[PDB]
Amino acid sequence: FNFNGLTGTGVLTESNKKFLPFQQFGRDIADTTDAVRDPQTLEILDITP
Amino acid sequence: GKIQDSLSALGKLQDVVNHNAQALNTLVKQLSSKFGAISSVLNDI
Ligand SMILES: *[C@@H]1O[C@H](CO)[C@@H](O[C@@H]2O[C@H](CO)[C@@H](O)[C@H](O)[C@H]2NC(C)=O)[C@H](O)[C@H]1NC(C)=O
Repeated sequence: FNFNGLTGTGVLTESNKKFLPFQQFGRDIADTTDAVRDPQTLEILDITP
Repeated sequence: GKIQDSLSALGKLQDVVNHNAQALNTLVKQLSSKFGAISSVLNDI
């Protein structure tokens, strides 16, 4: 996958996190991307190796 | 019977758990370091 610049690999699943209109991708503890928001739908999806 | 009252101590057992948890939390955090490089995500680079 690539989400507007974020290059990675993993399984995409429906999330239950809430980024506020100013949030684009909440990384987890240990500073690794864990969720993204589509670049033309605004759906929040969890990512996991 | 008084032994339970003194319990309800085990700091030597919690320290073993803490020392390993701290080494695993540090080992993961050391991946977000540039070491004088361009970035830290083997993908960006
Ligand atoms: C960018 O343009 C595309 C055009 O395809 C937009 O996609 C459509 O958006 C409307 C509004 O929700 C939907 O009803 C359509 O079904 C979408 N098209 C398809 C093929 O799914 C998209 O929303 C636009 N993005 C932005 C941010 O404006």
